[PDB]
Amino acid sequence: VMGFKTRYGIGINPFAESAAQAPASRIQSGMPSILNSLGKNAYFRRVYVKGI
Amino acid sequence: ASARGYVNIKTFEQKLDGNKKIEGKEVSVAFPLYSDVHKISGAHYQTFPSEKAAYSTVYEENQRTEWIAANEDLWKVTG
Amino acid sequence: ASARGYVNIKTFEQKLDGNKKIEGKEVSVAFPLYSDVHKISGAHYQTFPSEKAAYSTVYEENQRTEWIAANEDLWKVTG
Amino acid sequence: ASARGYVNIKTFEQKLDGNKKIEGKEVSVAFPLYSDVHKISGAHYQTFPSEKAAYSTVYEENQRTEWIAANEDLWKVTG
Amino acid sequence: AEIGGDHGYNATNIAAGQTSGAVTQIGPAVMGMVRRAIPN
Amino acid sequence: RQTGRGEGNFIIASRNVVNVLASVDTGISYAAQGLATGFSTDTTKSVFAGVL
Repeated sequence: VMGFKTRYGIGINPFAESAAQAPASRIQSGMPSILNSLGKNAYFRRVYVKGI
Repeated sequence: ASARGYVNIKTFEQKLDGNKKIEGKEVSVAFPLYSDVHKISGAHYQTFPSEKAAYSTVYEENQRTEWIAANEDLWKVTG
Repeated sequence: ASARGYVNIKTFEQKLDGNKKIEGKEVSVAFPLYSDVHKISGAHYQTFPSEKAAYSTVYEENQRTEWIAANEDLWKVTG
Repeated sequence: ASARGYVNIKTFEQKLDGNKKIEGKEVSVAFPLYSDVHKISGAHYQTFPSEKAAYSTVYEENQRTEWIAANEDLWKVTG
Repeated sequence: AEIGGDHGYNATNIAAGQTSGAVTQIGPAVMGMVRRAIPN
Repeated sequence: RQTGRGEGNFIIASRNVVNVLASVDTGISYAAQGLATGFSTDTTKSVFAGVL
């Protein structure tokens, strides 16, 4: 037998949502989900294209 | 219980005008709730930490806005 | 809720003796409670973390000893 | 008694198929008898020595073949 | 009144660095580890 | 026995106890006592009386 194992973790820039004046709960998870990153990260803007 | 303790807040009754007063109030706020949001400053109050709520009115962590409204209400002036 | 998430534990039915068994059980234990006491080893089981209890039987922080007894009960052999 | 001690054998009941099981059994075998014959290998069992038979069923040395048959029987599958 | 606040005198709150006031803490440093002694 | 680390190394005691300790021969010897000399029995000069 054989195989591989790995561990990493990812996360949110603390100011990424940009709209908030302040975060809730004072200590929050930085792991992306529905409530903290979806459609909200100020560092990235996605535009669809058509007609090409 | 919050199991993180409580913040015990007492508001001391004060006179604003003839027949206008801000009543005293006693509330306990789950530690993480108080920590999350509060507008108590300049209010004529006193506060201490405890392992269990010191007061009959308690805002458990799962309140957020019931608490915010309750904290804004510390400024309400009545008869 | 536990306000810190849960450890979700599932056991599988075990054929221990003639017409005797350890029934599979599904429990959810407040994370810090699980952390304090967990005898689940050698239980023919499976676990995972969650935000909300994944199961109908949940042991919250204030249960302490109901949980310890419930944990021990995971190996009870019945009819 | 065997006057040389006994080997105590516990066979753990196991399920084989729909309505098929090998029944659990507890036997004590005179040390020299056990030493002469033991078909207890791969049997789902555990053993220990003792100064006196640990179980109600004992195979004294002067039985010889009762025990040999008793060993084949530790594999018998019943309803 | 930038009140830093305090901990809840609750072991979890301390460990997590959570304050009742303005500033969140890194955590309670370390004071080392005590290992149980081996008998002779 | 209970700490698993070691035997008592210090004593905190009232003035009367120290006055007794300071006035007894603490080594292995015949019954003996006299004026206190072994430890300071004073609290004005210090709070450290001496080593028993």
